Amino acid sequence: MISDEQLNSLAITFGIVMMTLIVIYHAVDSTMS
Amino acid sequence: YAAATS
Amino acid sequence: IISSRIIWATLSTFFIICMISAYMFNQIRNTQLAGVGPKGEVMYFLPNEFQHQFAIETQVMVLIYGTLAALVVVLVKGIQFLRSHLYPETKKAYFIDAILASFCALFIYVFFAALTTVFTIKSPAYPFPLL
Amino acid sequence: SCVLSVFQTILKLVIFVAIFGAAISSRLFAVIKFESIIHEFDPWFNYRATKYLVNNSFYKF
Amino acid sequence: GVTAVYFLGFIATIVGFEVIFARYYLGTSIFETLFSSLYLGAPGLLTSTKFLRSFG
Amino acid sequence: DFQETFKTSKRAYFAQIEKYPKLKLIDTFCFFLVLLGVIQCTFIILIRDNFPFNAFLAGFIICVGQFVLLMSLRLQLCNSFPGISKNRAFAEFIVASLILHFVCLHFIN
Amino acid sequence: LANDEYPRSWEISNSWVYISAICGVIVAWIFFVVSFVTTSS
Amino acid sequence: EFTKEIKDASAGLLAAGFIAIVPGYISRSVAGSYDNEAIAITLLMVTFMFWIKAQKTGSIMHATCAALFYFYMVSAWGGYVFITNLIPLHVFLLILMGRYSSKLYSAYTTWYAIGTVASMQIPFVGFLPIRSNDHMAALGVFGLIQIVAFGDFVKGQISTAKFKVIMMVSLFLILVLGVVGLSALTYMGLIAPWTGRFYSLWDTNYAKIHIPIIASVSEHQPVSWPAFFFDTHFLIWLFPAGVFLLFLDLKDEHVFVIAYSVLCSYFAGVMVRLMLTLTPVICVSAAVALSKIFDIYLDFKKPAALLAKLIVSGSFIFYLYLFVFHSTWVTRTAYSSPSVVLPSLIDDFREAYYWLRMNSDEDSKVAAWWDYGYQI
Ligand SMILES: CC(=O)N[C@H]1[C@H](O[C@H]2[C@H](O)[C@@H](NC(C)=O)[C@@H](OP(=O)(O)OP(=O)(O)OCC[C@H](C)CC/C=C(/C)CC/C=C(/C)CCC=C(C)C)O[C@@H]2CO)O[C@H](CO)[C@@H](O[C@@H]2O[C@H](CO[C@H]3O[C@H](CO)[C@@H](O)[C@H](O[C@H]4O[C@H](CO)[C@@H](O)[C@H](O)[C@@H]4O)[C@@H]3O)[C@@H](O)[C@H](O[C@H]3O[C@H](CO)[C@@H](O)[C@H](O)[C@@H]3O[C@H]3O[C@H](CO)[C@@H](O)[C@H](O)[C@@H]3O[C@H]3O[C@H](CO)[C@@H](O)[C@H](O[C@H]4O[C@H](CO)[C@@H](O)[C@H](O[C@H]5O[C@H](CO)[C@@H](O)[C@H](O)[C@H]5O[C@H]5O[C@H](CO)[C@@H](O)[C@H](O)[C@H]5O)[C@H]4O)[C@@H]3O)[C@@H]2O)[C@@H]1O
Ligand SMILES: CCCCC/C=C\C/C=C\CCCCCCCC(=O)O[C@H](COC(=O)CCCCCCCCCCCCCCC)COP(=O)([O-])OCC[N+](C)(C)C
Ligand SMILES: CCCCC/C=C\C/C=C\CCCCCCCC(=O)O[C@H](COC(=O)CCCCCCCCCCCCCCC)COP(=O)([O-])OCC[N+](C)(C)C
Ligand SMILES: *C(=O)c1ccc(-c2c3ccc(=[N+](C)C)cc-3oc3cc(N(C)C)ccc23)c(C(=O)[O-])c1
Ligand SMILES: [Mn+2]
Repeated sequence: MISDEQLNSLAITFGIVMMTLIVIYHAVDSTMS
Repeated sequence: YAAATS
Repeated sequence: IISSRIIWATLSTFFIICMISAYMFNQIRNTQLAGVGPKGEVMYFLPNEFQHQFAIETQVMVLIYGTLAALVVVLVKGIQFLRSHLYPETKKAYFIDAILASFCALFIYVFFAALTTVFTIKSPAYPFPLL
Repeated sequence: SCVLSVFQTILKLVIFVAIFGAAISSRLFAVIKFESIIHEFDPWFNYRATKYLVNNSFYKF
Repeated sequence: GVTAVYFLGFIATIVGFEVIFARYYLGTSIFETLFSSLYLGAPGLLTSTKFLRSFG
Repeated sequence: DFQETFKTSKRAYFAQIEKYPKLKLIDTFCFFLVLLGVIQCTFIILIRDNFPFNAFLAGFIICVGQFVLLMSLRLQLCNSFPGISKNRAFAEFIVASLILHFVCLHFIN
Repeated sequence: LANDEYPRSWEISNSWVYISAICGVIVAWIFFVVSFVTTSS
Repeated sequence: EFTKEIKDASAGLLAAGFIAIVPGYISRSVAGSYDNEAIAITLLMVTFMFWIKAQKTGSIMHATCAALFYFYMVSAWGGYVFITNLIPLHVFLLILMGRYSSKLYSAYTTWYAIGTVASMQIPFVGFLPIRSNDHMAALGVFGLIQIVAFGDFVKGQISTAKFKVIMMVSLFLILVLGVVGLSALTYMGLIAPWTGRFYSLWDTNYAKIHIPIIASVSEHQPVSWPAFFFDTHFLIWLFPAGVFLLFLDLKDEHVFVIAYSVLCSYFAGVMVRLMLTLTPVICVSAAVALSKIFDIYLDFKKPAALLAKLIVSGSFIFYLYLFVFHSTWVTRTAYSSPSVVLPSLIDDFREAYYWLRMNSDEDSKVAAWWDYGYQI
């Protein structure tokens, strides 16, 4: 199965991707509206 | 924290 | 009359900060107001302990949280009011506003770093200390 | 603009997929490191009550 | 006119959910009362919305 | 004072109920929904007992609930809410009424 | 005693009264709906 | 959705991102945890979403949806009483600030009627909604909201300011009579008294004095300041701000959020196990505050202005990444430990329990302390 360290990497990767996408959404929404 | 005696 | 939004808002925010600063714990649990180090130097924070605290701790944390919240509010709502008062000349406004907002961000960073240091005192192995 | 609305809709779908991934990944440390077991004290009883529902019927539960 | 047909469909959903609830008060199971409701509701959800759209 | 506002309001009320016919149907229904509740309460008093409390409540609450739903309809029908039309405010009423009737026929057992 | 092993409503007289009220309300509500969609204003 | 009802869709996305990985919620919802809170705190947000959608719009359908989800919570968890006292309170405040409308009458009366008649169907709850103090606030606001509506009918015809204190005096009179009525009834013995844990939330020293089993369980104890950080890093300083920002621009939704925030902050301070109920509002409040900041510093639409916007937005993006890291570390270190197997593996519990399961008579009885009853 997936190891513990790989699970940690997957959790942090998902979190960073989520935050960046939300920031991009806010930037586009504020600039365009 | 759980339903147990401290 | 006294039914003004600002008064009720400040009172409610102050109550919230007091509660999130373990004000109630200082009362249900009677805790020595402060302590004394090897030199007799008053130790504000009971160190390397996570579920115990002195009562000066609540006041210090109230100061930290209140300052941080105030700086956020100032950033969102009070930049122009501060520019109107501190620099009423109005020869330049954009540059002055930018300077004031950058200083507000810098101070938010400084206070958050202070908060993290004070947390590490309570738990001495916190990986992310923001120094 | 229609293009901007389409962009926003697609972006929200991708953001939500990321959110679901983040939540589940953060929750699976105990199941990845030891095994799939019920933890704590109360959940134990809850588990028993579900095996009694699932094995007999809703009326007998 | 044609709207009369939708009107009858509306009345039939309205009385028919009540018939279901009475058939439930008298002993039938919750699962039967939950499948009967789905069957009656779907064509009733179409014909009632249609009556209300036409008449108003 | 009060004895004057009385006639003023009676005038206004009867004016409205005559102008719009439907605003009389609801009113009649509401009036009788009061009577039925009162009858049930009188029964509970005449016998000084409320043995089937489930049943008593299932019979009293269906009246209170129907009354309040009718009044919500009459308020949404005299002056429509911004995003809800007269139609949608009748379909929503029907759905809520049906749900109330079910939980009340389940309570009485 | 299980939920279905109690005496049913139609066997208690006090329940007779309350059932009568519930039925009168359901029937009057059906009549109300038919009349509200029929009668023009 | 709930945040999308208070500000915008962007703030909603921020709130959802915060709640997904927030250590405070994660603590009681890790894979394996199967207590009531797992689904309960989901239904709470759904119920609140429908309530706000029902109160601002004024629709019967959304109030019925709120009532049905409130029934689901009543059937799922035992802390439904929070909703039973938060939805009335919001309504009560809206009456005092003078913001009564017809949308309010409609929404509240429909929620109360359907929700109360439906929450008396769970066998555990029984007839508590009509004869217990914890469920009496709602009933007050149910009766009161009917005087006030008559008020409006009889506001228009008097058509003068004579009615102003004609209304205030009436309000005070009813308000007094009811509390006395409750007191009298409670003394007579018809209405049940406040439950034995809710009173403890006001009389903090009460538990030890009488109930000796409530004061032994670690869950019901106060919390020291560090815990409000270990669980909601960064958000904890940014929440008190969001509350002030929502207070400068009062709307009915905001009145709701403010009441929620105050009450839960007090309760969370007084008892540890009630921190979970505070985690959703914190996220929502943080989501508003950060969103407001972003709205003044992300719209790139001038050297000094660009520099300032980048320095501010960059600082907060840094704090967001720090949030992700802190949350993941906290989840791994503290909240992901199993209980049946102590890490070294020490398998003594399961070993003994399996021996008892395999080499003992099926009808035998085991006498141990209460803590280990369920596990056995
Ligand atoms: C510590 C503690 O707590 N404890 C507790 C516990 O707890 C626990 C839990 O549980 C767990 N869980 C688990 C799962 O495990 C855990 O937890 P946790 O973690 O915590 O979780 P949770 O909970 O969920 O969480 C929570 C949450 C939170 C809350 C949150 C919060 C939050 C927040 C935010 C806050 C909010 C709030 C607020 C306020 C704020 C807001 C805001 C503002 C305000 C602003 O853990 C925990 C801990 O650890 O639990 C348990 C349970 O479970 C408990 O126990 C219980 O209790 C109860 C009560 O008690 C009380 O009361 C009593 C009386 O009643 C008394 O007695 C008591 O007392 C006691 O105590 C004291 C102190 O201690 C002392 O002093 C003394 O001495 C004594 O001891 C008290 O006071 C109770 O009751 C119970 O018992 C029961 O059960 C059992 C079983 O086994 C038995 O045995 C017994 O017997 C009993 O029984 C009863 O009941 C039952 C039910 O319940 C039943 O089933 C049975 O049968 C019985 O019943 C009988 O009897 C009675 C009397 O006796 C009566 O009433 C009845 O009747 C009724 O019912 C029936 C049936 O249903 C019916 O039938 C009837 O009806 C009939 O009749 C009538 C008359 O005649 C008429 O009217 C009618 O009509 C009829 O109907 C019928 O018929 C008809 C025809 O004809 C038909 O149709 C129909 O159908 C029918 O129905 C009625 O009436 C019967 O007879 C126990 O004990 C503990 O405590
Ligand atoms: C809104 C949508 C939700 C978004 C995402 C939600 C949740 C995902 C987040 C986290 C999940 C954590 C992952 C833990 C899994 C542990 C097992 C493991 O990691 O297995 C890994 C294998 O991995 C892989 O090769 C990945 C396979 C690539 C799959 C391609 C994508 C998946 C498609 C799934 C859906 C497709 C349906 C399409 C139409 C419906 C090792 O297993 P093994 O060595 O024991 O194999 C046993 C030994 N053999 C190899 C001999 C069997
Ligand atoms: C537009 C029209 C729509 C109509 C309205 C629909 C919804 C209204 C909702 C409120 C329902 C009130 C009470 C319902 C009782 C149902 C239980 C039942 O049925 O159990 C009853 C009695 O057990 C109870 O008291 C149990 C208490 C209720 C437990 C409910 C389960 C909790 C789960 C909640 C959500 C479930 C979702 C699952 C997956 C998402 C026995 O039933 P029986 O099989 O003996 O029936 C025979 C017919 N006798 C009645 C004449 C004998
Ligand atoms: C509830 O009473 C409670 C919850 C969590 C913790 C806790 C840990 C418990 C078990 C652990 N293992 C056996 C792996 C590790 C734990 O790590 C913790 C770390 C902290 N910090 C960093 C302040 C706090 C709590 C835990 C306990 C506990 O044992 O202290 C108790
Ligand atoms: Mn529990």
